[PDB]
Amino acid sequence: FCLTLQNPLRKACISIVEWKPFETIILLTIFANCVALAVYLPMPEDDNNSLNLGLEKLEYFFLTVFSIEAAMKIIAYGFLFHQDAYLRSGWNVLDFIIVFLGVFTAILEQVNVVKALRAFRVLRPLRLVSGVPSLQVVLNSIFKAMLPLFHIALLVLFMVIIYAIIGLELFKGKMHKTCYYIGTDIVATVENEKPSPCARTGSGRPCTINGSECRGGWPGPNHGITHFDNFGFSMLTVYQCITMEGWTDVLYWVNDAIGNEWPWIYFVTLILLGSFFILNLVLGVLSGEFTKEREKAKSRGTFQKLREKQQLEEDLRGYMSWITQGEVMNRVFRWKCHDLVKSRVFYWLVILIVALNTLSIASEHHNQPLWLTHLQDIANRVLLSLFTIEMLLKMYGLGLRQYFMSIFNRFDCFVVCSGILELLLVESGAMTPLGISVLRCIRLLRLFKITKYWTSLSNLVASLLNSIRSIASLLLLLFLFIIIFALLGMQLFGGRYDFEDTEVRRSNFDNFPQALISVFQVLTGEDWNSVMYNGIMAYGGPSYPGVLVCIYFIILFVCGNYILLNVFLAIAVDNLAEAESLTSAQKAKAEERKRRKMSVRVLCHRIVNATWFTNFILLFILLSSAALAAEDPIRAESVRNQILGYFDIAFTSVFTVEIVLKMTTYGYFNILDLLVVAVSLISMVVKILRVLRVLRPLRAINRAKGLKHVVQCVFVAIRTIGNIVLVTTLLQFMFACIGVQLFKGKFFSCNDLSKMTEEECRGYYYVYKDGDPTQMELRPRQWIHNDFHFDNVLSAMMSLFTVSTFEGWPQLLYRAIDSNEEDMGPVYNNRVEMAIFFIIYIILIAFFMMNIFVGFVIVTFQEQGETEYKNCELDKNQRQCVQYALKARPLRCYIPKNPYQYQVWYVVTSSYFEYLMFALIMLNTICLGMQHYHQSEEMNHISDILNVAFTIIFTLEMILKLLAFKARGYFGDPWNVFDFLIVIGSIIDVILSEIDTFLSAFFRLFRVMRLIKLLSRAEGVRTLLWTFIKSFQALPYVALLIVMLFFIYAVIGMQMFGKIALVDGTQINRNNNFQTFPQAVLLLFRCATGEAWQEILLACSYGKLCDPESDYAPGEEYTCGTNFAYYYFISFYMLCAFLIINLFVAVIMDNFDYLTRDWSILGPHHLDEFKAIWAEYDPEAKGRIKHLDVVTLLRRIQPPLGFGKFCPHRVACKRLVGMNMPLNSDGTVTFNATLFALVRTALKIKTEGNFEQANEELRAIIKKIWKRTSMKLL
Amino acid sequence: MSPTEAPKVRVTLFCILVGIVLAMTAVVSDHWAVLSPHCEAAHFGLWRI
Amino acid sequence: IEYYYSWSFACACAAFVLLFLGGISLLLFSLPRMPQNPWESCMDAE
Ligand SMILES: CCCCCCCCCCCCCCCCCC(=O)OC[C@H](COP(=O)([O-])OCC[N+](C)(C)C)OC(=O)CCCCCCCCCCCCCCCCC
Ligand SMILES: COc1ccc(CCN(C)CCC[C@@](C#N)(c2ccc(OC)c(OC)c2)C(C)C)cc1OC
Ligand SMILES: [Ca+2]
Ligand SMILES: [Ca+2]
Repeated sequence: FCLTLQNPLRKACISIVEWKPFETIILLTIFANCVALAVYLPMPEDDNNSLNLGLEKLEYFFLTVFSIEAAMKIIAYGFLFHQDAYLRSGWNVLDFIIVFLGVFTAILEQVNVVKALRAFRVLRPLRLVSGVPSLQVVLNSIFKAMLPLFHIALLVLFMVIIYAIIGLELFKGKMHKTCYYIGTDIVATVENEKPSPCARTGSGRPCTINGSECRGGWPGPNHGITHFDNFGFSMLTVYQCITMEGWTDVLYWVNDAIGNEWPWIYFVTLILLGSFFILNLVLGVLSGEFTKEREKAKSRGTFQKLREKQQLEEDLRGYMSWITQGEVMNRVFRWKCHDLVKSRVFYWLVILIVALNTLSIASEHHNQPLWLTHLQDIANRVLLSLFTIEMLLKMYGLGLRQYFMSIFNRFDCFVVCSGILELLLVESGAMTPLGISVLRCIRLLRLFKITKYWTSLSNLVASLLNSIRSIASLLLLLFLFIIIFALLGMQLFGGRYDFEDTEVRRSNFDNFPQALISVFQVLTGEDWNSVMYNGIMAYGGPSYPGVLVCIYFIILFVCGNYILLNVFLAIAVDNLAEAESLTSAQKAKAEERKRRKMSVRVLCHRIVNATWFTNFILLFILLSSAALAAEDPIRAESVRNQILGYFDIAFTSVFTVEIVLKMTTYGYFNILDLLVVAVSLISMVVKILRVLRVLRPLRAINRAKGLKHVVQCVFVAIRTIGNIVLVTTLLQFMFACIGVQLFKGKFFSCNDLSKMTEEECRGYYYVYKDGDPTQMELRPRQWIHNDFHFDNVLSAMMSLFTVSTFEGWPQLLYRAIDSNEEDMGPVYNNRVEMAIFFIIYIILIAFFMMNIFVGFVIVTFQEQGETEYKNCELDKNQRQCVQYALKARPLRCYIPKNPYQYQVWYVVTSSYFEYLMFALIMLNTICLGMQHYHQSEEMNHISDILNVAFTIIFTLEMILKLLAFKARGYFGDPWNVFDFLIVIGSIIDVILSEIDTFLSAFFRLFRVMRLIKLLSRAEGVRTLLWTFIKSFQALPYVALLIVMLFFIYAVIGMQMFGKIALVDGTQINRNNNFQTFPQAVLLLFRCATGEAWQEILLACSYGKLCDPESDYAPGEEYTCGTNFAYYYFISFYMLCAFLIINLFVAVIMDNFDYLTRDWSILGPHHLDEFKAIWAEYDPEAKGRIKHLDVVTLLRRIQPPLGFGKFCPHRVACKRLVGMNMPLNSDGTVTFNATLFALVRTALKIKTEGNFEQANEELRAIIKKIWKRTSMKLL
Repeated sequence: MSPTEAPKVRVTLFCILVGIVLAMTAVVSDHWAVLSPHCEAAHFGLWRI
Repeated sequence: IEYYYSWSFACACAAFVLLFLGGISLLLFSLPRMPQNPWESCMDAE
């Protein structure tokens, strides 16, 4: 604090000034400035309201207040450098930066009279972090968890780059042609269709619009924003796809231009690989990091803080129950109501009248009968006074005071008072057409009365309130992040979405509330790319600086989502930990109490039994499941559909033969083998049966034992979610009711938003193409209903599920914000406070969703390690280091003989080589991401000069490597084979490009694959990669469940919706359909990824236009659709989500050894480098080496495994003889047992005489030795 | 003997013995196209038309 | 003037799919294999 050598205290009582409220005055000052940056209104083209002026005037005050304190802290502390001490703190640097920047902009502005320097004010809120010394700590734990993500960052960065370049070449400049009306410069497109590439002759799609021709001076698919013309745009589009928002759009445009036969590979691989795989890796590393951190807490002291105070509370309520009965314990009927209150009669008849008020609320729908309205009010009346009397009889029957005591009782007071308060209210005459409603729903609150009898709910609630209490400081930071970005938005995009079109952009940054909503939207990732496009167009378009705004959105999404990760991960980890910790604690509390009151027939079995029979049958399921998928949906009169029908009658004779032979030997899974066989012979309502004919791939779950056991595990995961799901389904229902009370009959509108009534929307109206008062067409007027509404409780609910999948929730949000009056069209921006409802729901759901997901994880853990125990003398770190020491092995370095070959071997193995090659591959990379569309002809030939010259260089390195490994050790390293592959292909590429011009866009992809070599040096990336790529192989059955999922669904899907016509502007078209098997599977992947599935669902409903090929009575073209699409889609979504979370958990767990390793103490990462130094003493393994090289082995070792940064003369000389080792002949001590006592020393270190006791333990808890420990015992 | 005398590597290597000759069936037979004007019916290939 | 292939496109499209996929599978059937444990290594002693 004190300088200890400053100037005197002539004024340096400034350190006296700064006591209690100056820390708060300044805090509220930094808060009011926040409230000021937000009331500002961004106006376009330089306009300005008189209030913004007032705000600028107040800005000077704010400035002078932040600028004097930045001098009154360089007074205290000390001289230039003692003020530096002030600057010693990182935070002050930011404070100084702020204020300084400020006055800077101010003075500049003044002199001029810059519009950018004003964007730096949105930094002041940050200052709100230096204050709250709590927010500081959270910001700290956020940066430490992010430290171990470095290896994943590299990976993701290189993935995008690789794909970006492949994208480049593959489709660079292929999206510049679109359909045009002949002669004009106008784009021809249907209604709800987006302009897309086209092609004149080729695999692409042709023009279909009348009087339309294929031109080619088109800027691109998204206003010239989404394409692969250069490395920048290529990169942007790739990232956009990786986020999974609008990826299919890009996939369809590339088809429409190149043909759909191949571009699918690229995209699916990306989404799959990049997206999902990367997600898994990130979720895993973070999970690991969190576990170690929690471990740091629980082993230090934090277990007894939550156990005592949960026990000292439950002992408090027991102490206060011994008081409150001792204080309580005039006529006879007041004791007969004491007998009844706690009985079991009254418990079963509070649930009777609560179930009459739940049914009424649910009953409330739009346009309900008159007897229904009457009946509902009637019941509420027959209930308000019934609620009056029990309360009346309760408070007067057992005492007026201890009625006050009940938590539940307090609410029973609130019901009838506000229950009868609305009786005269709605009668007064005020209210209005929106309050009389919000009042009505409240009746819903009565269900909470039942909670009193619901013991589970009471507790689980406290459990949920604890997790939301810990992450409190993280949550504040999230809001602080949101507000700041909302402000930055208001600054870069406020008042700029002023394009001269008639297209409405509801998601902008015109004011604070709207900007908040838009930020939240970009945060959920729903339609974020569309939001970005507007921002880009607000700066001219996709040009140099104009595009650089996209960096704002990237940052937003990425970072905000990282904070979300922390929140969710922290909640789960703390929550899961508490559940394991206190549920087990209440279990050790449990049965310790219950112990206290206690104290010819044989050869057909041979064939059936025989193994070959199975491999002869499981490739008749492989043929019969290809016959279900090869069927043609639209044309039943095809020769294909006939000649596949004979393949029907082939196999379902053979499975019959399997059936009858099975009931020759033997007398639940075999009632499924009976059913499949009968269905075909019957099928040769027929229609219903056919769907039930795809069940065949479900009869292969018994033949394989692997499949049988995993459907059992999945079915066991849906049994440990009871209290949480119950709370969650209660939430969904409640919100559905609130929605019906808020938006009932308000989701109706007219074609032209001029008519507000159904009476009004009659006749015809004009539409204007591209808002041209001169180009209009006539259209009929129609009163339309939104597909997802809140008319009844079954509707509002479907709506909420879709709003919960984040798919199309902004649309619903805006329709709601526009809601007017019942039976009246929308009023632009009518009530913006509905956004509140929408945001709260999303949040609450997110929370509860996470808990349910975590609980399922805990059950799985119990299925695995949680259920298991291992209390032997050796702990976790011993099993993963001693069992490795038993099962180790030597290597193969291949140091060859002779100077000529040996010297060559040396140059190539030298570091000058590693680095050089690396540098060259980096240059080749830079030269690849340099190609663009519309370069020069001198650029055109030096790209073939260079790609033949790089080939040369690389084919010249391989030569050296080969000469230095006699070809035996060259092709021995798995990376050298990859090198060889690349080289050869690269050369062929050149020769091709040559025999082309002397007289295949697959060979130019061999240049790019070189980058993978980089993965040959990166040892953290390579290692992490292997780790996971090794788990996805230990769990190949869960993946099989997913595959089987898509198969069954695709087949059922085709059958059910394979005839709908492929019309443009709809969701069922040439890119999305169930016409062929491959296409159906693509559609489902699109759905699993969540790409506008709800719109597909609606596209697959009843009244759909039939394919011309499909047959139908002349006058039944519109009968094709099925309302079964609701069960099909919702069910697929849920099951899919379930299986996916089950695959991530699996992998992560099976990898928790490396994840939660706390790389500090030990791992096999030391045990690897031992052998890589031992490889310099073994050419090939042989077991043992000389003893002269043993002391030179210990000099090479890291000191947590071997010996220190000291000199080896005292510790390393004495210990190597004194600690045990096997003594064979002079230069023979083995690999297999030197590594033992070298790691038996570092931990699990023992006294003498019990050298058999380490070998005693290495046979029981360890796997069978295999006879190798007989030198590892001695 | 473990990567060269396993059956799973010889089922595959005998499968290549099928594709070594079917790609030789194609590279001599010129029958993978039909010109059909309607006679001028021509059958294309690599070497002979 | 039309097109139809009968005898030697679907021959070579059965020798493409044979050689392209009997090559990648021979590759994964010929390498040492993933270790599956920390001690195991790709390309090692024996
Ligand atoms: C290890 C962990 C495991 C994790 C498990 C997670 C995996 C989840 C699975 C999702 C993957 C999604 C795959 C989507 C498939 C995309 C196919 C596609 O869109 O093609 C469109 C088109 C289909 O043509 P088309 O029928 O649209 O043609 C119509 C022409 N126009 C459009 C002009 C009218 O491309 C093709 O023709 C390629 C054929 C598809 C073959 C690819 C295999 C697909 C999957 C198996 C079905 C194939 C049957 C057997 C094939 C025999 C071998 C060749
Ligand atoms: C159809 O099934 C699925 C489809 C897609 C995905 C990918 C996304 N996963 C749901 C993980 C998203 C969940 C999560 C992440 N990451 C996330 C939560 C909320 C988010 O926004 C508020 C968010 O999306 C940006 C991501 C949390 C729970 C960690 C998973 C699926 O199974 C869960
Ligand atoms: Ca989304
Ligand atoms: Ca979407």
